[PDB]
Amino acid sequence: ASLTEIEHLVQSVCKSYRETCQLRLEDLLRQRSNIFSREEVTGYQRKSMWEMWERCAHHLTEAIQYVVEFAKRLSGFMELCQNDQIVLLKAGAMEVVLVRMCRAYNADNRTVFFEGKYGGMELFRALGCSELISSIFDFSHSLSALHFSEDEIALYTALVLINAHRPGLQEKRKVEQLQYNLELAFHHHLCKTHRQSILAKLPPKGKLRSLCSQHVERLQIFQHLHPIVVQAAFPPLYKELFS
Amino acid sequence: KILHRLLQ
Ligand SMILES: CC1(C)CCC[C@](C)([C@H]2CC[C@]3(C)[C@@H]2[C@H](O)C[C@@H]2[C@@]4(C)CC[C@H](O)C(C)(C)[C@@H]4CC[C@]23C)O1
Repeated sequence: ASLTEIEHLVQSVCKSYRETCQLRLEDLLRQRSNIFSREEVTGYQRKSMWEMWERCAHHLTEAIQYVVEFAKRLSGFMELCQNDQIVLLKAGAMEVVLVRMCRAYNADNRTVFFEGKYGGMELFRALGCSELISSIFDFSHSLSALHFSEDEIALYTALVLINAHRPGLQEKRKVEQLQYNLELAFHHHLCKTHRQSILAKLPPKGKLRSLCSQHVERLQIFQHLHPIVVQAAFPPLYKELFS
Repeated sequence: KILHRLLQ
């Protein structure tokens, strides 16, 4: 890649991101006053743990579907062997969803858009993983403080996925090249827009991985205590990526 | 696999 070509990569990635979001950011912002009542929050909190897990896994699976669509749009992805496509998605799809979550998060009142209204972390109390949920909301709060542009969150999420260090890659040097192109595009864009200061403020590496690990650990406990629920009422895509 | 299917 040359200068015009680096800038074309920036543009391609941004368009891929915008085209594969669940909801438009303007529609999320316009709904910020629409907040779950105390009664509605209590309804969620009182739901059985298995049912709330099932419901949340359904929404998580839908979000993952959009991340797969995003991945399919990135240069080089569709040309990797299926092993490597799946390696990258297993290692990174949940990470991408956790980064995308900041679009739905309102830092002013620490709420997220879930099932048509905004609610706080206490909405999810029935899941029995409150430490994890708290850590996820704090991660969104950290990302909100960065005030990502569309370009910046598009490129940063591409880099979450296109990571040549993932164990199990059969074409590691190809993924290295893809990752480098993306890094150079990202850093070029930050240089041009006087936004290089965000690089020092991005979450440490390890942070996303730790949230993703916590999920898998919690899922292990759930699935052990409720194996028929998982078999019968969790989505196949979820089970393929996490169980 | 669902994931294989979604990939094409
Ligand atoms: C596996 C299960 C059940 C138990 C273990 C913990 C998680 C992974 C929680 C943690 C974060 C969690 C509450 C997630 C839900 O599944 C799905 C949502 C969700 C994707 C649901 C739809 C929303 O519109 C939005 C804002 C995009 C959130 C962000 C937060 C997220 C990821 O859940």
